[PDB]
Amino acid sequence: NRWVPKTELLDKDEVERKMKSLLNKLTLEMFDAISSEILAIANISVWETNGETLKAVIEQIFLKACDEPHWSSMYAQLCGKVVKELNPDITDETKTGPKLVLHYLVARCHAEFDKGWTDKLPMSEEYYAAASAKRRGLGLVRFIGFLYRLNLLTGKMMFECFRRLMKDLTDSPSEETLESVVELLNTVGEQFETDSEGSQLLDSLFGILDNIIQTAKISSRIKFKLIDIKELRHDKNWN
Amino acid sequence: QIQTNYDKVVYKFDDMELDENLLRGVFGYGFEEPSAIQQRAIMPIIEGHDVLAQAQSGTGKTGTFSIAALQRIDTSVKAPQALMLAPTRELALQIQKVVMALAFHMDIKVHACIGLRDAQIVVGTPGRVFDNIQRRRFRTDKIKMFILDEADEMLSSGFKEQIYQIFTLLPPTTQVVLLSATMPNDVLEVTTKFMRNPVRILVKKDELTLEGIKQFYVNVEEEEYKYECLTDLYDSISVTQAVIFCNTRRKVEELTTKLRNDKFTVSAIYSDLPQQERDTIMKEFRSGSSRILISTDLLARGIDVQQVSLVINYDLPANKENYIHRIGRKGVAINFVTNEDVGAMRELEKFYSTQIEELPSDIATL
Ligand SMILES: Nc1ncnc2c1ncn2[C@@H]1O[C@H](COP(=O)(O)O)[C@@H](O)[C@H]1O
Repeated sequence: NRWVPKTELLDKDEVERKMKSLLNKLTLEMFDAISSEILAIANISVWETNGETLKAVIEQIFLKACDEPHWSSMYAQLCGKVVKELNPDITDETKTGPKLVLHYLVARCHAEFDKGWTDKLPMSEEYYAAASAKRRGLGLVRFIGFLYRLNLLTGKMMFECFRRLMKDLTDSPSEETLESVVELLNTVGEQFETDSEGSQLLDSLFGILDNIIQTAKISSRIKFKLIDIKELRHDKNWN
Repeated sequence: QIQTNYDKVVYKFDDMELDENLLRGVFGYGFEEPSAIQQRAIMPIIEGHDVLAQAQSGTGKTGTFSIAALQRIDTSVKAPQALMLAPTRELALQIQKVVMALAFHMDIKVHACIGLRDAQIVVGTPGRVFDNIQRRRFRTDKIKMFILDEADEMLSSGFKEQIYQIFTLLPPTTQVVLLSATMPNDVLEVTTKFMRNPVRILVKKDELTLEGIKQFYVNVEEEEYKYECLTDLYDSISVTQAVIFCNTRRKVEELTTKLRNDKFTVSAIYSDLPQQERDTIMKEFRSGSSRILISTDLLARGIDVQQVSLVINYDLPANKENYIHRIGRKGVAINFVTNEDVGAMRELEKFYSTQIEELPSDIATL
């Protein structure tokens, strides 16, 4: 078993390969060129009935975004490009143009979200698979935060997100999770303030964090991060 | 080569009784956990001891003495309380950038010497700093700490007398910290004469291993086929960033522009570049601007194998010795071998007594 080298339609494989190649090449410099090519692959769906190739492209952007958090926001832009510039003639038997892709984004966070993950972790056997489970889950919450910020997602998915994080925040939170919450609140906290409910959810959340600061035993570094969003939201008012 | 005589390691910055304003500085700069030297030498310096550190560059030297010094500063006293010395203005400008960055949340002025009677930390080169003391341009009576970075380079750039002078112009109880990659007779002379019972710390660079990384090969058979295999590699597996090594500068550059035509974002380094130019290329790549770095071998030595998952030996190392320097520590090494490269790849096979299985169709997973 050895790896072997070597008006248009593409089978699953041909669409996963071109997409790997296009997602690996995505940089700030080469963005317009490469988000244009990823959109021609998405656009193939004019010649389809159930939007299968475009569903497939969204799903791959999420898989990429979730494993390459450092670029979550650039991938989040790629999506905004697909929503904005998708061919409107496109139809899916199961909403067209932008409103179609928008619904695709949501449906795919729900899918990836529902899989779930655990905060507390046990180099070991299935232990690698579960560090990647958390890493990828947290990479997703992060990616949600960048989609929400471009208004490519509604608050309902941001509630479900904070809802999940708050759950782990009350059961002895790991430092990666706390890291995740801060970064999310820094990205999306102001905007979320007003969304239906939403200021009231932050109220609960910041009360869990005040507790964590005033009781839990955490690195100074993280304790400094928590004290800083707390002052940013409460005293400085995000300004 | 000097021997250690201090047995106290502190692993976390939290355990170093630093001032909050300074702790915020260190974290908000990128440091999270102290490197080797920093674990061992921050605390002795803070506690008042003369510290003699033999450490290579890129070990966290500047951060060791910058943190110790800030902690020791008295914000009440608005005068030079520490002097940092370096061989070059480039190097003293670096040290200043760092000292300032760690100091963001404290009220401490840092002046560079290449309006300094009110700086609390002073940084410069030995000549300019001598001239300025002599011209009574900066108050030295509050100086409590004298840090000589890269003492070997300072002595080897004709700074012996300036330094000897400086030693004698500072308060006779000034604490001395001397850092040097090498400890030749000349530098030990400064040590025996100007230091008192120093804490001696030796940090030896960690030996590279192959155990960490999984290595593979791809028989491209012929040279004309190498490129086509690289592009298909990028259809097959998911990459964050990669390093690619070629033997010559010519191929580095030819490969670089071939990849840009295929819309890759790539960085190239080779020997003839200014050390400053390479430094920028590497820094900008390690920060995510480009996603591929192509490099020759002559500088597989100064290179920093960060969390880069994937390393591709597009050319096979003409010198057996540099295969460790290209792919040494977890990650992945993939070598391109042609028909003539096979006997060469048997050399590597047995030189490291290492195993390099052929690239499996199942990798997108691994
Ligand atoms: N505690 C630390 N954590 C991570 N990186 C560090 C730390 N201290 C120093 N460095 C890095 O080490 C490099 C060279 O350090 P130096 O040995 O001070 O010249 C710099 O690029 C720093 O970013």
